[PDB]
Order: sequence, then C-alpha cells, then structure tokens
Amino acid sequence: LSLQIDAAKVEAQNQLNAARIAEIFNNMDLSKQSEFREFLKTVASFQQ
Amino acid sequence: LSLQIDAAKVEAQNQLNAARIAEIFNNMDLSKQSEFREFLKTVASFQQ
Repeated sequence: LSLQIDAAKVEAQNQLNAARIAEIFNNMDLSKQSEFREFLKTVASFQQ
Repeated sequence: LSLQIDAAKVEAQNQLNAARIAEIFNNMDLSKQSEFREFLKTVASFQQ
C-alpha cells in the first residue's frame, strides 16, 4: 500500500519538478529577452 | 512511509521555492524596467 502509493506520488513530484523547473528557466530567460526586444522596441520608437 | 513521504514533499517544496523565488526576482525587476520603458513612453508622447 504505502509502497506503490509513495512511489506513485514520488513520480508525481517528478513530473512536478520537470514541469515547474522548465517553466522557471524558460519563462525567466525568455521573458528577460522579451524585455530586451522591448527596450529595443522603445529605442525603435525613439528613432521613429 | 514517513521517510519517502517527507523527502518527497521536501523536494516538492524545493521546486516550489525555485519556482516562486524566480517568479519574484524576475517579475519584480522586469516589471520595474517595464515601468521604466513606460515612463520613457510617456516622455515620448510628450516629445510627440
């Protein structure tokens, strides 16, 4: 009972970690570069 | 039982901390610089 329960929720946490962690690195870095293209967008409006 | 349960939820909280903390630093700083590009946007409307 506790064996397959705990192993099951262990793998559940495993998809939780792959999911959340990937969301972290991706969303953080890519949103940072979105702020980058946005800075360059405002500079583009300046050149306009 | 309590061993793999508590270790399991410890790593669960670990992804919770990486997730939420990264959300903090990123969203705060990047949204701050969004207020920056927004100030410069209003100044751009002034120059217009």
